[PDB]
Amino acid sequence: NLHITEKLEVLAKAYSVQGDKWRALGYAKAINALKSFHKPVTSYQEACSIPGIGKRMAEKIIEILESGHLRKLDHISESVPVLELFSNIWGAGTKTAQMWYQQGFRSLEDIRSQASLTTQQAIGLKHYSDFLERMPREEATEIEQTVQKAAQAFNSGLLCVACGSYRRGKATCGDVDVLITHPDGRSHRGIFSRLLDSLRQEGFLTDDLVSQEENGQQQKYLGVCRLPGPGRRHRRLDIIVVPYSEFACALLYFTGSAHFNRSMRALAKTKGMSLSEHALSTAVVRNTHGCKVGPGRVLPTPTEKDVFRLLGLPYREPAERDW
DNA sequence: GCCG
DNA sequence: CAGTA
DNA sequence: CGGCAGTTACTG
Ligand SMILES: Cc1cn([C@H]2C[C@H](O)[C@@H](COP(=O)(O)OP(=O)(O)OP(=O)(O)O)O2)c(=O)[nH]c1=O
Ligand SMILES: [Mg+2]
Ligand code: NA
Ligand code: NA
Ligand code: NA
Repeated sequence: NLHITEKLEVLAKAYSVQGDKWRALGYAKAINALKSFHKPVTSYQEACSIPGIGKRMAEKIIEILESGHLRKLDHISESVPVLELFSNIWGAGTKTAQMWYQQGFRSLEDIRSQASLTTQQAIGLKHYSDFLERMPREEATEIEQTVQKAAQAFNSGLLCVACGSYRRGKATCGDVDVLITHPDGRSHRGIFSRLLDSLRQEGFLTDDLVSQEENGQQQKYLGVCRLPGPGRRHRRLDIIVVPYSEFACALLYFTGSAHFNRSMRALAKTKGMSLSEHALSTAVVRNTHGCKVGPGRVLPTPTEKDVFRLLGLPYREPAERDW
């Protein structure tokens, strides 16, 4: 509900690509609140009443109804669409997009022929369209299975779980998030080397984006893969290997959504605790600015439910975390 | 941008 | 580190 | 005034 959002969503992306992350966050929250309410908004007071919507935002919602158009939109820089185009290249963010624009680049052809690309950005440009597409969850299953098969091939005890949007039950997935760990709490160490080389053997992996294979403590692998046969597109792969003791927090984190994690972490903070993909801690010592000064104590969290419990929150199935 |  | 994830 | 997730994990 509420298509007075699609117009704010435009301003949100504009601010975001331009690097004004906080203002963009504000819009994201407001847009989210509107899309989450039960009835069409038709009153200034009805807008301010909504948490996440202030005078400024409501003031704009008023015009969206009293005018049917937002004057602010007719003043967005012409650079925005190009910044969005550029920042949609994997490995390039607002800073790079703005730099390229300042240098006169206006299209991907300009980037391809004149820009100095990092290894990651070159891969992103090579798969520009594929990286903007989502795959049916069915294909995500095959990819997760492909990774699990290669993993359990050298250690049948390894536990592999597809997380992210997949575990949240979404019909399509941006990429495939696979969490790998081992019940014995030690057999997870230094497996990337073997797993990745195995996946490379069968020609499954096509490009590596983030993979510190010289570090025996590598925690993640971000890359590209493709299943065999016709009609197959290059798909993004995200693999993390975590120690069993961090299984719950890691599973919770990797399942998301990102907004859900942020909300949960923000809550933990208001309660003198801290939550991360590594652990839930209590008695955390923070400064006047909120930065974690003291480590506090790690709380035992053998399951996701324990995390919710310790935070005094009712448990939520992955599908109920799709924020 | 919103909010404490 | 800044940038991007 | 000043936080808005994580003292998150790589890259160069
Ligand atoms: C991007 C991002 C992800 N995460 C966590 C929660 C996400 O579910 C998980 C994996 O990230 P993503 O794969 O980016 O998210 P997603 O799988 O939910 O959505 P998509 O289908 O587009 O891939 O990592 C964060 O905590 N913060 C972030 O900023
Ligand atoms: Mg994903
Ligand atoms: Na990008
Ligand atoms: Na590498
Ligand atoms: Na991912």
